[PDB]
Amino acid sequence: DMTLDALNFLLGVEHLASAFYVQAVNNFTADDFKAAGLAQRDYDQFVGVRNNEVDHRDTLISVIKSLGGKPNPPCKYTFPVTDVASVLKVSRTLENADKPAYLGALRDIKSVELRTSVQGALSGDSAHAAFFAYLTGKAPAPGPVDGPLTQRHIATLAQDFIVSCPYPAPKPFPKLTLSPQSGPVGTVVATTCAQDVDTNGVMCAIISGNQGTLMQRPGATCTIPPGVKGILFIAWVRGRDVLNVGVDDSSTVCGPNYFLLSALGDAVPG
Amino acid sequence: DMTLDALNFLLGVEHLASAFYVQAVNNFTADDFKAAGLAQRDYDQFVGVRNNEVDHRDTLISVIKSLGGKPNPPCKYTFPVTDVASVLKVSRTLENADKPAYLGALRDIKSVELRTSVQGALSGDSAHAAFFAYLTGKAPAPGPVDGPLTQRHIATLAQDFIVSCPYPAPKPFPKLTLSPQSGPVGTVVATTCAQDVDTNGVMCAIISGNQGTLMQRPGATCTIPPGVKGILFIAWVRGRDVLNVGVDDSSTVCGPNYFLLSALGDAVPG
Ligand SMILES: [Mg+2]
Ligand SMILES: [Mg+2]
Ligand SMILES: [Zn+2]
Ligand SMILES: [Zn+2]
Repeated sequence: DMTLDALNFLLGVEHLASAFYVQAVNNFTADDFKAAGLAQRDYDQFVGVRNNEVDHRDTLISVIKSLGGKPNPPCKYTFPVTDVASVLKVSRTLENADKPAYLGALRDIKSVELRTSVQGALSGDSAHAAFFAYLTGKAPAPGPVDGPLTQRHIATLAQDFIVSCPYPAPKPFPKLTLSPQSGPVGTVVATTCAQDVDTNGVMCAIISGNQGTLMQRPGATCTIPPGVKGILFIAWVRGRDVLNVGVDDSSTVCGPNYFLLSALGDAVPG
Repeated sequence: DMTLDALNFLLGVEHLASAFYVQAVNNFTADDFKAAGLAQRDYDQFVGVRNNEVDHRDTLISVIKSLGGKPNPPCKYTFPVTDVASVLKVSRTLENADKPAYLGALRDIKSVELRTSVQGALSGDSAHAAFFAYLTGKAPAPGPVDGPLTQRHIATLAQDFIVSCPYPAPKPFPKLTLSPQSGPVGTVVATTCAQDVDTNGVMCAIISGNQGTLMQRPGATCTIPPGVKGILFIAWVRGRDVLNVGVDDSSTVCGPNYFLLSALGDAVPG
């Protein structure tokens, strides 16, 4: 049923993340982290993230089996890892994307006890995201409310890390490149779609956790509007038949991709 | 109904926290934080926490009104604030307690859209907790899964900050003092109840997010068992008629209080 499908979707998310962290711990040591300016405790927490994500994955496998389901296996991955900076970038990207993934999946999970367990893992990924934000100079808590995205939206965020999957996984939309990918309200973002999408009738969809989706004609640019807070997900949608894009992808034509809106807590002088 | 009651309970939690942060920002400046060894970005994030918690409170008020409810007003508070260290201690305490509060309340909230909003705020408080953990030398993500506590358990955690409430709020259990209040597996914790509770038949209840409640006869001491991860909540319960104490307080006789289990990511040399 939809509960099982939601859990298997989260297992796909956690297969990818756990695979990344397991491999990264094997390829990077505390000395590598210290050479990059980090502390022993930061490497230790990184190992803790690995351990926590192995648990998040293994818990989903167990629960799916207990419900009579068939747990998804891992896909084949590719991670753009060179130096410690790139490890932190991939980590931040994965953990930021966890929140909308879990929030979307929780809409479909039917029992109280199951929701409690899954919410309790979301809380953990949220703590991981705050850690990686802080280590990369971004506010660990850039806004009050994280919002959902759909399974296909999450596949779109993850697509550059997936070589192939041995089952029919949620299909991504074309990637939307954002330049720049961070900045304050009023930033004019140049948006480029990986596929030749006709922008006639397209709206920029700025998907926020606190204000929902804000939609505006592109300039192809999208402008960061006032009032939104937290991480933003920017997509192209065709028309406005869908007003709440975070819960309905039926008008999405490119993206979303993440945009790191400036916030109190970002690194600043002094 | 129970949804309204759960939201009003969370509004009590967020009245207390927002009141603390609003007052603390008025009494402490970035220069105070810098004199304590912190950075401008840490003060900025602290202001962001205030802003986020004002939003968490105000959102609950609005939602309760929209459901035809009567939002709880603030209680009268007392916060043990002297220096910056004490600000961070109170902050960490409040944010750590948010997670079980929201997780318990979510068991009672009936609609998909409401749960999405409330889960999205929990995600934010989880990020706040990770920030304050990191600033105080504790792992920002000490375990994989955060677990629930009941409304009365949350009142017990909060009781030292409440002078009075102008409505019948959830009643605390007697405070359980833990010495020490942090340490690794195997730590023997001396536990003292604020009221003269007879320990004949009492069990130590070690309430973990990953393994549930573990119960053992006291020594009055409780020993941290293997296998638990994350923040622990330690209570005295009478008998074992309740096995899952995080969702049923009907056997609780003292506590819980929090215990900061050592974890990868805690401050360590190098
Ligand atoms: Mg994660
Ligand atoms: Mg909070
Ligand atoms: Zn996870
Ligand atoms: Zn809050």
